[PDB]
Amino acid sequence: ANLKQLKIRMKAIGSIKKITKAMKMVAASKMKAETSRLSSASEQASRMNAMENASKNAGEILSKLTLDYNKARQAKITMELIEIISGASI
Amino acid sequence: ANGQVSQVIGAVVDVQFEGELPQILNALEVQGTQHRLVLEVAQHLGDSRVRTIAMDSTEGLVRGQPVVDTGLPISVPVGPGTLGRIMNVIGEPIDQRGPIKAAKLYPIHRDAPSFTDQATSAEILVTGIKVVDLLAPYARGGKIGLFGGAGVGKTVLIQELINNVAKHHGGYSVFAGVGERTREGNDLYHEMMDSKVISVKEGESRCALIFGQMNEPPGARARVGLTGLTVAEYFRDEEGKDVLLFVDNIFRFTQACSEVSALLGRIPSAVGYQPTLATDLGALQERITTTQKGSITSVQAIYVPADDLTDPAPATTFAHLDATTVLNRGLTELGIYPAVDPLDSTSRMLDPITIGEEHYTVARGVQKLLQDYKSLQDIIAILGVDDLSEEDKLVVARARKVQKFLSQPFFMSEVFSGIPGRFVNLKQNIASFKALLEGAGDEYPESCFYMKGDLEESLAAGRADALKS
Amino acid sequence: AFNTGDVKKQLYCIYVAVGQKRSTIANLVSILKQHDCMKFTIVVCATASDAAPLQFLAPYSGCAIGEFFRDNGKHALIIYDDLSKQAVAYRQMSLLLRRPPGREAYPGD
Amino acid sequence: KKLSTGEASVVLAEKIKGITQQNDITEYGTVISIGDGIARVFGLTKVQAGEMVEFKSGIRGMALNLETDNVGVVVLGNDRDIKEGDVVKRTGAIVDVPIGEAMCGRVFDALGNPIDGLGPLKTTQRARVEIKAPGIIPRQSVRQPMQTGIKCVDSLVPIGRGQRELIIGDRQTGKTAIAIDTILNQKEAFNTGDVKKQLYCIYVAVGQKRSTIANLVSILKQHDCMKFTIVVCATASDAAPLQFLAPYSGCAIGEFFRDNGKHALIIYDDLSKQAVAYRQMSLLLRRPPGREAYPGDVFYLHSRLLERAAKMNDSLGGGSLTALPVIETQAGDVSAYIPTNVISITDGQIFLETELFYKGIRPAINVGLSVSRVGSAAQIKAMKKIAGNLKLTLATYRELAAFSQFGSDLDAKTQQQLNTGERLVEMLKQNQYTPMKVEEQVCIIFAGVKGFLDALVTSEVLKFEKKFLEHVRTNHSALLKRIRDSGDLSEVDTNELNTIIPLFIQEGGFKLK
Amino acid sequence: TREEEWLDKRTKSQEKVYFDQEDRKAMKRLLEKLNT
Ligand SMILES: Nc1ncnc2c1ncn2[C@@H]1O[C@H](COP(=O)(O)OP(=O)(O)OP(=O)(O)O)[C@@H](O)[C@H]1O
Ligand SMILES: [Mg+2]
Repeated sequence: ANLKQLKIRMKAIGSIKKITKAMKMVAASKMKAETSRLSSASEQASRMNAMENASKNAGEILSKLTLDYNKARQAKITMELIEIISGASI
Repeated sequence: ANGQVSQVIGAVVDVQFEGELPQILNALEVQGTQHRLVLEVAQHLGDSRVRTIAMDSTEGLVRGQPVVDTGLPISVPVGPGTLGRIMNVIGEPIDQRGPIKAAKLYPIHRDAPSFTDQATSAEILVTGIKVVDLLAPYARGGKIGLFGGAGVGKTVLIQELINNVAKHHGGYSVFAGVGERTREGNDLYHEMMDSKVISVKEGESRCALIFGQMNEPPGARARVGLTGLTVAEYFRDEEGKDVLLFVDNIFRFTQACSEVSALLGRIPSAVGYQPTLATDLGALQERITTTQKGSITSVQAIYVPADDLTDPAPATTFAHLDATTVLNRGLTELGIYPAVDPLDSTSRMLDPITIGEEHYTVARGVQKLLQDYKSLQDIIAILGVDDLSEEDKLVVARARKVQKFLSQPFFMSEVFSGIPGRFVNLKQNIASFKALLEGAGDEYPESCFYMKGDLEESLAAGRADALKS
Repeated sequence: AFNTGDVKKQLYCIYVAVGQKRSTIANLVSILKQHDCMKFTIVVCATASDAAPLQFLAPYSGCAIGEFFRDNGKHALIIYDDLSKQAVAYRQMSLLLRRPPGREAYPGD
Repeated sequence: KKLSTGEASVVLAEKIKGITQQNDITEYGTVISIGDGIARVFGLTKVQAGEMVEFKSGIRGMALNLETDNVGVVVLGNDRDIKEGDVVKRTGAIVDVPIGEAMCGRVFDALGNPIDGLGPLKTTQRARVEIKAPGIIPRQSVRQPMQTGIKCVDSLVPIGRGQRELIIGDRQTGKTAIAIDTILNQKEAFNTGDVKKQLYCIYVAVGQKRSTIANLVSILKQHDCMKFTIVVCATASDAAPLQFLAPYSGCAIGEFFRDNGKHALIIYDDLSKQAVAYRQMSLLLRRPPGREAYPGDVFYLHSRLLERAAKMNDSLGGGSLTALPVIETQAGDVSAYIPTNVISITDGQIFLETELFYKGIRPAINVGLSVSRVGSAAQIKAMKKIAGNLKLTLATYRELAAFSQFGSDLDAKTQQQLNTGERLVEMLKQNQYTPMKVEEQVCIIFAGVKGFLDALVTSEVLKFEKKFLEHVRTNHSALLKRIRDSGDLSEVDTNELNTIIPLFIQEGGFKLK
Repeated sequence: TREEEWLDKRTKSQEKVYFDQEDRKAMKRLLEKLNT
């Protein structure tokens, strides 16, 4: 399915997953500080949990898209090879 | 010499014969070559012509050159004379140690064992490694897939298997290098004769070596695997003992078959492989099994191209694998140097029916305990230790002890590490892990369950530690 | 049903196996013999070592054995261990026949 | 059927006439068809596979397809010269190329003809282009380093003599640059006279324009690194068979040194292009095409070549032939056909990224993917120790780089690791045509792993490198001499180094923080 | 299914807003400075 587009979409999700993972790290640090200081901490806790869930969901989608990219890659090799063989037969 | 070379196309060679023609798969020998050049018959084109694949470089051939029909497929010398000797695909010695002493010469191609002589009720092959015999048992006479990077634990693990199978069992081993880097071959051959796995003195060297170098043309890298397989079949049938067949990554065997098919002009399959992928692979994998006389257990390396498990080659291969042994780099960093991962490694023979209920329960419990610890590690990296309950801390301690326990010293590496190896047996292994899950060792220190053979050894060390203070 | 004799319910069982390991089929028969369920079972084995045409043909041979019971008033249950193996064997024969391959290199038929 | 190319009307007419005159069919041939640089020749029996043949005009050809009724030949030149009906005589000898010492310092064609114009080539003998690689016994373990001069390579991706290391990367990432940098470092031994270290270099150009080759030769003559290097050129204008033979010709020239106990290094540039030339010859011969239209034995083509680079044992002389094949990946995907083959053949690969090249990381070496099988066994005793710690630190830093943009928000002891990794990467950078001796590498890598660089500002790392080397080279010359002779970093030298480095950082004008 | 376009649009929009405000400030400050 136009492996070029799939790879672009795969690259985007990886950046999203990476940025979301980093924010979870930052949220843990900031949540620690507030609990030490102790609603603000609640905001940070929800953010940390939400980023974990988002990075998890992004990872699942990235794995699923990787399967499709490998599937598309095999088909492309097969299709090009068939063209070459059909031309060589005659 | 009633044959002639009609045409030459790279490695492929067509031979014009007179009178009777060589049966397919027979081995033909060219005359007048500087080195022995063998041709494997592939098909009968008609008009008294055959098309064959050369085992060596066809450079310097001439049309009309005489060819001799050996009358049978490639026959390799089998027996204890091959032990400690490097053999070629056509059975020639490449170790410069003189001619091989052979009891008989067996054909590379033969039909797999019948349905009657097949062995039922598959049983474990006790290798001696705690983790393998516990979590990923090796089915006797079954294909095993080894996923391991360059130099993680591979070579030392292979040598340990050979030595342990030689001591506990009466069997030999066979290492077939399918398209291996020649440099690595010298390192392996020299790595042996240093660990004493093979020696020049007769009566020793319980391991044969078949090598098909990358610089060899297709047809050699494709049939070299069958050559090693044949060497092992002799020991199985005649000697009646258990054999261990190591195969350099089977992907290269599959790749070489694909190349000969293309050369022969066969239309390629889905992703460029030959149409006979399943059959070409199934032939070798089926001649490897357990019989009434003995068994051939194969440990073969798996290379996944592009990290695509759904690729035809690894997929058709996994169809045969009974167990998988995954070597992990992280385990090496931690200081544990059996690299095998407990969770990633799997065995199809692991079920409460083939093995006892207690063994299955212990393995599942160990896997669950290790898996829970993995989840908690991701947690503590963010939160910390105090955040954990007391049960979680107990689980961490228990899991670290088990993980450290999974390691054990090997005889082959004792000179290097200075600690002698341990051939842990199956029964004591299961008993030790069951007791550990009960908590018999929670009081002792973690550093005690490291490179220890059996639980008793670790317990004795722990009591000694208590005495020190 | 075979024990009690309730013919109306009893149905014979056919187990075709394409591209299956020989050892797997042997162990399967042993289990079937252990439970004394082999007296009414049939096994048509075309292992991986067997040539592709045999794999391609086994399912049809098994189905014919079943049509016997079907046409004679009896009930038969036929199992086809993976048909994907049969398709691979048929694809092999076709490609070797120089026929044009489709998507995933499978013949049109 | 359809027809047979051997059933030409002229040949058939002779049979119908009944006159059995073949004008010495053996050792003589008549051209039947010519197209795309491939000539089919009827007759010419008794011609060996891979043999040279002479056409009526004078151009040579290679008999690659020995068919029943004809011979498919690839012409080694322009196809316009010879036409149908021409006579072909077999030379009687397989293709061979001259070898010797008198070749070093000369540019050659694929067949050994000097194109530089400096004069006639005077050599003793010639060697066959195609022969079998050494066995398993003649070989010996790779225990000797091949100092490229590149800090990153010599430290993290060591190359031992007799090793096959693959320089793989996308276009314009600095692959040819690494090859030339290696050649320059090897010049100190020839100038000094350390026969043990002398490494003759061989550069094979495949599918490259003659302009860049002239520039390449000028650089070598400028740096004087010529007179011990050999350039084999199969340019884009040269026929495909020449681009296919050049690597084998170069490998034979290197085997001369290897057999005689000398050490030689051979670089194949645009090795992937050689496969393209072979594919052309194969497709025009109507051989069955495989994936990406490459023949089935493309892999073989490369194996039999690369496997000829080996470290011969002390009995044969101890010589060695180190290879450095180059590969150009289109989209940075090594899952292609030719990359996978050459990766499976070679020991390790140096993977070059273009994004890193943009970010200012030159050489743009991705140490994550780059790996060497030989490993520490090649490095000198001094490097192995510090190099291990260096690899670990870079691995942790690449893992942490995902949080680089979040620096102040993250806690301490992690941002510190990030800062340390930056100093190291800046230290690993290097200019073009500036190879470093191994002793100087040890001092710099030592300053980096110990952590002294964390004081300086990243922008000043390179200034410290050059400036500190000048001071050590000037004052502490015995220290470097020991590292060079002994080959190991003794404890005393370690303490001496550990004391002067921070002292230099203070007295140095460069700021710190 | 296009996440890359979403990021690109997000990036462009936020940059434009922030730097449009900066352009306002820069014109005012230089004008104040040019008048004297
Ligand atoms: N260490 C370096 N530092 C700075 N610039 C460099 C460095 N190495 C290479 N460059 C530049 O990067 C470009 C590539 O040089 P080079 O030809 O050696 O690589 P290449 O990949 O082989 O190119 P090509 O694809 O044309 O063969 C050149 O512009 C070079 O000047
Ligand atoms: Mg270049």
